[PDB]
Amino acid sequence: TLRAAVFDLDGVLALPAVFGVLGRTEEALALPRGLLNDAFQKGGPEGATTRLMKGEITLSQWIPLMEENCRKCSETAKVCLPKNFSIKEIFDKAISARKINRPMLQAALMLRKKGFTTAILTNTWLDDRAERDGLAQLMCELKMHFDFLIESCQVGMVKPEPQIYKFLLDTLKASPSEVVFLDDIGANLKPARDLGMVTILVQDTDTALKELEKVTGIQLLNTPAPLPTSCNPSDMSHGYVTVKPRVRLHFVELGSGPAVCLCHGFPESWYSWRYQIPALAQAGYRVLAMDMKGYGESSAPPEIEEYCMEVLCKEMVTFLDKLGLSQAVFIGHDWGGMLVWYMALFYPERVRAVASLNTPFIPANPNMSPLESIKANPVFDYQLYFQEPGVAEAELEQNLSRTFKSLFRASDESVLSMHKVCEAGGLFVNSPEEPSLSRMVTEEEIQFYVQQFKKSGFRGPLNWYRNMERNWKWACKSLGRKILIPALMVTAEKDFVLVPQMSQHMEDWIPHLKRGHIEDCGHWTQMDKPTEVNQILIKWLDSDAR
Amino acid sequence: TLRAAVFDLDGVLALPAVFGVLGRTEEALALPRGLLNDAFQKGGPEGATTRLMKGEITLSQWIPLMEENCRKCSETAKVCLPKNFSIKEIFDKAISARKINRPMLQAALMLRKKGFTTAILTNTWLDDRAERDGLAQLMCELKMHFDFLIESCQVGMVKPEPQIYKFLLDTLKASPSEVVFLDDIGANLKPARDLGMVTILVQDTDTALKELEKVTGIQLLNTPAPLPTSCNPSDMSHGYVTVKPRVRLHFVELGSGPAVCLCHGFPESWYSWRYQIPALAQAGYRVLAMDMKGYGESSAPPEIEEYCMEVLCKEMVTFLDKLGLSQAVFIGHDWGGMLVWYMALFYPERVRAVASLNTPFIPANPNMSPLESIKANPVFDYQLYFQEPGVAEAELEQNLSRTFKSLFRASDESVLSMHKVCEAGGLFVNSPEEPSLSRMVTEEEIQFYVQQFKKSGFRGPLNWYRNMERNWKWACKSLGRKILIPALMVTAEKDFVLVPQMSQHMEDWIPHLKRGHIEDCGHWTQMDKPTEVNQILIKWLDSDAR
Ligand SMILES: CSc1ccc(O[C@]2(C)CCN(CC3CC3)C2)cc1
Ligand SMILES: CSc1ccc(O[C@]2(C)CCN(CC3CC3)C2)cc1
Repeated sequence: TLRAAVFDLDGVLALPAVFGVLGRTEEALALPRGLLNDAFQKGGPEGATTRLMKGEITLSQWIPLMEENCRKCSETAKVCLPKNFSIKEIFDKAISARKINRPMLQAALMLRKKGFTTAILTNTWLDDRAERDGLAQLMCELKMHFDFLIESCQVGMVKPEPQIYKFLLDTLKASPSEVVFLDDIGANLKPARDLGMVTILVQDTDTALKELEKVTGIQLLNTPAPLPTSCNPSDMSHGYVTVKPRVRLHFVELGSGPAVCLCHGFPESWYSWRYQIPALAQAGYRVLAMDMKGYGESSAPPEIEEYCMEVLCKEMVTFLDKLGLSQAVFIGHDWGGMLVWYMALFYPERVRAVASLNTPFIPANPNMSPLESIKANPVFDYQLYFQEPGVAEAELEQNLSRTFKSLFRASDESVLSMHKVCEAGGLFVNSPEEPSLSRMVTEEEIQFYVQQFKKSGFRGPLNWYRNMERNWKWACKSLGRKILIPALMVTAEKDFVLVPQMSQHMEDWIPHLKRGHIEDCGHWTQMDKPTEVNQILIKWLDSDAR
Repeated sequence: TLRAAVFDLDGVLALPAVFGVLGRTEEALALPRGLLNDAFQKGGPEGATTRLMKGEITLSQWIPLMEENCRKCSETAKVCLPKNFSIKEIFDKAISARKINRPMLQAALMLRKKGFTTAILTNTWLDDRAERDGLAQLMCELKMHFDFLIESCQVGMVKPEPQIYKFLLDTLKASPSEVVFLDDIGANLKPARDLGMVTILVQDTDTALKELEKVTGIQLLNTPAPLPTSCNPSDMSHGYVTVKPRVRLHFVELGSGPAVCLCHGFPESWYSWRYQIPALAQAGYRVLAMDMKGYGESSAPPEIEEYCMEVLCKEMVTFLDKLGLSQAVFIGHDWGGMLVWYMALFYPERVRAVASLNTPFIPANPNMSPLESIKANPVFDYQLYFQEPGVAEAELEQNLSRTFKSLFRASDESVLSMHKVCEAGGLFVNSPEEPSLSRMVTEEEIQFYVQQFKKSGFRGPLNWYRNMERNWKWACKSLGRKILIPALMVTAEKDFVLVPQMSQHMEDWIPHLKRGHIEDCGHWTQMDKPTEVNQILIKWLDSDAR
């Protein structure tokens, strides 16, 4: 009975096999067959390559040794090496060409999700090349998805030596019969076979995966498209900045590159961006996912005025000041999307680019009070219910698990009408006490939101709605302005509150506005359609925001 | 009696005055005198420039209006504008050319250090240009040094309108007679004068500063070179990463750009880098100043083995993994300098560049036990005193303020002989109970170290020394390697423990090694010689580490 899966790196988790370049180089250079693959394994156990693979020497110390082996092999072969020959040039190109074998990673991910312990066992080197980062980046990406990464150059042992297999079994805490071992080199497979492990010789990925599903009894081939990588809260870097004596802002941070500041809506969390964080960091950005003022680990002062847009925007600028950031790209959803348009209008020098999910940019109407504006739309009637301090807090704080389960649902799973909350006298009046679990969330994900809202409740979050007159007067100062910095509006077909048609006039105030649209997508855009949100954001970031 | 100083931005805190470019452009283009300076102020109060300065319109909306004013002014002047004329091109260049007026900032810094409230009052705009970052960067740098920044485009008021001066006085909470106001425009000075404020018309900086010292009674001109900007712990972004179930690492983070990971020595803190953090961020780097394992807000497990170099280095790699960083440049001092060389030797793919202050790279001697090695040097005898668990902890924890005051001293202030700690039987035996305060530190800075060490004490920090045999065996694995990644060795003349001559053989293992040397510098390099450390590090970072 299997409970562990071990994968090789070269030719298994990463393709084309870096090793395959010696044969391709021989053919491209019309050199005798096997000359380069031979100079590579010269001396076997006490040869240069073994010492490299055991960590005795670095890759840059190995290059001159490989060239000496190429000369010696060529002499015996009675052939001359070409004039402009470079082992460095050949290896630099092979390494940079090698990419993650996506379906092999998907299978390893599926096995782990099913309770398998997974590991990478690889014969690798200590890379000190000026171009070492490309490889570091590949390793960092791959490794996060596995329980263990065992590298020959770190353990001082090499495949096929038996000691490395005994080491592998010890780190897995598994008997050989509980382990599938996948390798593209038959000689490196054999000691795992001799010990009694299930082994798979990997040539083409499809056959290898066919052998893997037959052996595990788990479907790995022709499987549905998996969800993007999520965040385990305890594995994230958590950041804290005091913006003023009583106010601190918490954020989760991942990656390197241009700063991307993610701003959630109501009643949410930094965790609402869980599917975006790993993807945006992988795309070459420094992600800062906020707990907005009033939420999670950020400060939640009780006063209404602490939540007017002007104060919220000023603190976000202070946040950038204290972290030492001259700019960030601001991406918001819902109330976060509203803050994001106002960041662009009032602080354009600090906003690299601006993007909103669902929330359109609507200017202030100088000839109509915000109350008179809510008069027009039946959609926004629940916002009047949010006005009286204490009322909505009580209903939303009454049962947290009920609150989040009732709210966080896909377009076809709705248990809340947000209509005549005025007639009804509550958000959950003719709503179930034990709502079913939406297909968008796990019970675990609901309990995270439940745990976050236990600290401060709903006062701070609901106060974002209690600044109508203040926000209107402040917004009226920007009536002569235009948003001329790079901007993205992402509409959601099935958001029945923030409908796509509400964004129809945006081009009048944002002429160069770029757009995205998600079909069959409800209000909770990030978790409803994560794959498409990621595709839209990454494409726009790489084109419009450095 | 003065207690507040107010400075203008253009022509006062930043030079050359962006305004001065209209006259320079006129002369360079042989256009009628004042034509451009005239089109700039066309319409006065309801003209385009006032609306821009009040925040009614953005800089990009203003450019076309300025061009229209240039045409109208040219028509009246009976002159034709040149063929390739561009207001954008002219203003882009003027803004990028304008730099901080360093001696004016120094004077504002000195006044604030003396208890003055300082402010910037400026007529500025909402910059939405594709090149807005250069200006954002200048504002972010300047603003941090002042109590208030008042911008016309944010307050919707403009100099010379009287309302802005009343607003200034209200934000300062000062009566006009308590305020010096410095401006380069006479018309903008007058309302402050009418109200009774001390005013200074600024033409050349020297005369302006002469007027300022006469008026404040504080020397601001010909003053000594000030210390680099330090860190106020409560104004920093604090980060936390769990590297394993029982271990979390704390760090302070500032800036954007390539990641620079700062690693302190014994018995120190992230705060030991206080003079480096603002300078390195200002230089275009993302600074991550660690609390090393066993220190400050980082975890301090009790076990000795938790502090062997192998485990310490593995956790630093995990730290990079969890933050999503493929690399960082590693800069270490003392024990941090030792970790930094080993990071380069074992994880070169993760180390962008490596730099050490004081600590040389010394390879393991395979023919000598670490005890036998301490036998040779009388210098390292105190390390034998550190071996027995509980002994040094008691003496160092006995009186914290005494511990740090006795240790943290310049080369000429030494109260500790670290000799015959074996003969003496303690680190502080013939040492004063109330050591004087070293010129390197304030009482406040000592109390920060005192407060940090109250959490975990000296067990974790002293455990870094209790892994001699383990570190030696691990280091012996790297005996065939060379450090071939960019490296910097910074020696300190007066460090009597980590002497410069101890670094003499480094080139044998690091051939491309770069060097720096600080004269009249003791062991506490960062606070002993901050200005020079910063100059050496920034120069090396800009040349060798992206
Ligand atoms: C007058 S412009 C405006 C419109 C809506 C608004 O509030 C929201 C952004 C809309 C939906 N609501 C969140 C509910 C959980 C769905 C917050 C705030 C301002
Ligand atoms: C065998 S190579 C070696 C040498 C020294 C060493 O320890 C230090 C880095 C030297 C000074 N000591 C800090 C004292 C407060 C001054 C730590 C560790 C290893």
